[PDB]
Amino acid sequence: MVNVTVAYQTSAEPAKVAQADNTFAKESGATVDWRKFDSGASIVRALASGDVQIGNLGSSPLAVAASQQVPIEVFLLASKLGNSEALVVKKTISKPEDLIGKRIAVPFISTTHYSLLAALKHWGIKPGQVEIVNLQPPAIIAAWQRGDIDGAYVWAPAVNALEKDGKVLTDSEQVGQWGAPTLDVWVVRKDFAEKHPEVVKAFAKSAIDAQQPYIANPDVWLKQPENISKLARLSGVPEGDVPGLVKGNTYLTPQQQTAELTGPVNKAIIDTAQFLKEQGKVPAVANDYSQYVTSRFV
Repeated sequence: MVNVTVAYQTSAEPAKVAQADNTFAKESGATVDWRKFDSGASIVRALASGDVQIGNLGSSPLAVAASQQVPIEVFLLASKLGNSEALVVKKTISKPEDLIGKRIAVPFISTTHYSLLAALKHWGIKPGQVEIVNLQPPAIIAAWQRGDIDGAYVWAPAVNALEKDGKVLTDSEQVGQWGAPTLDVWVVRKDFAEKHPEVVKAFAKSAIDAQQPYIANPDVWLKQPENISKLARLSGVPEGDVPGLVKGNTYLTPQQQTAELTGPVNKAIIDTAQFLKEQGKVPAVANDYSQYVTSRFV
């Protein structure tokens, strides 16, 4: 009997159908404790302490973890992040320079913290000119409802809660085009990968398999009602928001997973770590992160 704790996050993406279906548990034979985390920083800490063995990390928490030499490896990609996450601001904030003096929330060292700093740099705004406050997404929603913040760079469900009365100022598809793309990945502790490699392979298989029908034909996948309801439930968004969220990322074929895990992801960590160091968020970085990536489970 194998027990495994999987840290998941509130993305509405096609592999959530496998989570809802319990496919990984059924195919691996393991007892799977799916634990929801509000953002990636707390997942890194749980990975490091051993409380979580498989976790969904954004590329920015990944880079932080790898620079701290946490013994984890990316073993597949969840998605390439696009306008599924966005900077949403009070409607009176109409142009980037209106952000100066305003109070903008992000979860600390998340992909949207990283994307905010990259967007500010692109706009020629020093980060200190904005009151960047660190809040978890549920607290961001509550702070927005009470008018205590002027905006936030967030993912689902907070991005959809805020956009209902706010304005999108930029998004992570644009920030990627500017030269600061972000990724969503799955990582595994070394000791778990050593003891239970077939369980790790089963996890990767269940996620990759679940995304392929969407990749093959997004519109056909999105009109299957059970695909939409499973994503709405696990992410916490209304069903009407799911299609735009799903189409706000791109996903990988098995061939693309192997290709990405053999070079591109390493380069992504190198570059993400470097920008985080320039923004003063990590003290030291490396010129190579090949220890933190593997294709052997796909």
